[PDB]
Amino acid sequence: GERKISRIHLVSEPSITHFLQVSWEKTLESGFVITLTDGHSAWTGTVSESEISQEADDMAMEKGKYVGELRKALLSGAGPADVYTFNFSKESCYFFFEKNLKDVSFRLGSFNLEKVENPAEVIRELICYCLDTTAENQAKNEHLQKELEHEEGKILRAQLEFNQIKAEIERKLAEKDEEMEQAKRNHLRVVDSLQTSLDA
Amino acid sequence: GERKISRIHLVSEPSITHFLQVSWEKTLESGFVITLTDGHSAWTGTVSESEISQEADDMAMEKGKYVGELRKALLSGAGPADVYTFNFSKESCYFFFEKNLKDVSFRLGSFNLEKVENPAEVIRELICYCLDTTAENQAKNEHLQKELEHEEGKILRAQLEFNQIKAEIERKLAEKDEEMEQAKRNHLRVVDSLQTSLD
Repeated sequence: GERKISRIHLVSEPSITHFLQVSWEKTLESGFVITLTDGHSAWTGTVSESEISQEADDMAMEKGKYVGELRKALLSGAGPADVYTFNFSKESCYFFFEKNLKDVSFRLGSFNLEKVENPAEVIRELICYCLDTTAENQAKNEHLQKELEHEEGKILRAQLEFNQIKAEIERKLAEKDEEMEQAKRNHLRVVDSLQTSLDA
Repeated sequence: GERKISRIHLVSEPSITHFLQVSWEKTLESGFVITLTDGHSAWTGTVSESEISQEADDMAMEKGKYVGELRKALLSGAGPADVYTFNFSKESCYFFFEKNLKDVSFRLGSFNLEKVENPAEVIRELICYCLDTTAENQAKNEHLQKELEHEEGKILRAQLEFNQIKAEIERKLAEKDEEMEQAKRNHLRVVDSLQTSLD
C-alpha cells in the first residue's frame, strides 16, 4: 500500500497545523483512507470508488480529470499556482475542500470523517512511518554515494588506460611511415643501379 | 541546532512505542533537551553540562567515554550487542536508563522530566520535523539516482568512443597498406620498363 502525509491549515483553526494522511492501494481512483490529526485527536474516513465517481458527476467534471484534481489537492502534483482551502467541523465531522482560482473558490470534495477512539495509536503509526522511511532513505543514500565515488574512480582509471593503449597504437603509425620511407629509398637505389647500367 | 528522534520501549509498557526526542547544539556534552512522548502526552527535561560531568564523576567513569555511552543510548552508534533499557514512571516523572550486559546491569543516567501542559503542540512540532526530514532524504535519493545515472553514462560513452577511435586508427593502418601495395606495383612497372630498356 501507499500513503502521503501533508501539512494543511484548517479554515476554522488556521492558528495551527493539521496533518492529513491519505493512504491507498495502487490507485486513488479505487478508493482511499483519509485521516486528519491535530496531534491530539484523529478523524478517519474511507472514500469508495463509487463516492469518487459520484463527486466527479455531481460536478460535471470528467472522472479522469477529477482524479487528477484529487491527486493535486490531497497528495502531490500540485503546481505552485494551485491553492486549496481545507474545512473540517469537529462537530459534524464533515471534511470538505476547495480550489481557489482567479475568481472564486469551487468545492472539490466532501467526505465524512469519524472520530477515532485511540488517536495516540494513529499518531504513533504515522511517526513510525516517517522515521522508518527516513532510515531506509539514509541507508540507500549512503550506498548511492559509495556508488558515485567508485564510478568517479572507474572513470579516471579507464581514461588513463585508454590513453596508454591509444599512445601505443599511434606509434605504429610513425613506424609505418618510417618503413615506407625506407622502402622508397631502397627503390631509388635499385632504379639508380639499373639506370647507371642503362646510360652506358 | 541539532535533533534526533528515536523509538524506544519502556520496561513499564512494552507493548507501546515511545519517542525520545533529543536536541542539542554541537555536542551532547554541552547539555541537551530531552522529550518523551507516546503520541498523546509529552514529558520534557533539560540536562546541563554540570549534571553530565557529575554523572560521569559519581559513576567513576572517564568523561569522554560517559558522553560516548550517552550518544550510543540516546542517539545513534550503538554497537550490535549494546543493550540499553529505559524506565519511566508517569506518576513520579522519574526517568532513568541502564546499560545491560550478559550477567550485569548498571544505571547510566536519570532525568526528572516534567509533564508539558500542551502536548499536542510539541507532538505537531515533532511531526513537522519528521515530514521535513523525510522529504529532504527523498529528494536527496532522487538526485543521487540521477547523478549516478549520469556518471554511468560517462563511463559507457568513454568506452564506446574509445572502441570507435581504435577501429579508426586501425583503418588508417590498413590505408597505409593499400598505399604500400600500389607503390609496389608502380615500382615494378618502373623497374621492368628500365630493365627491358636495357635488353
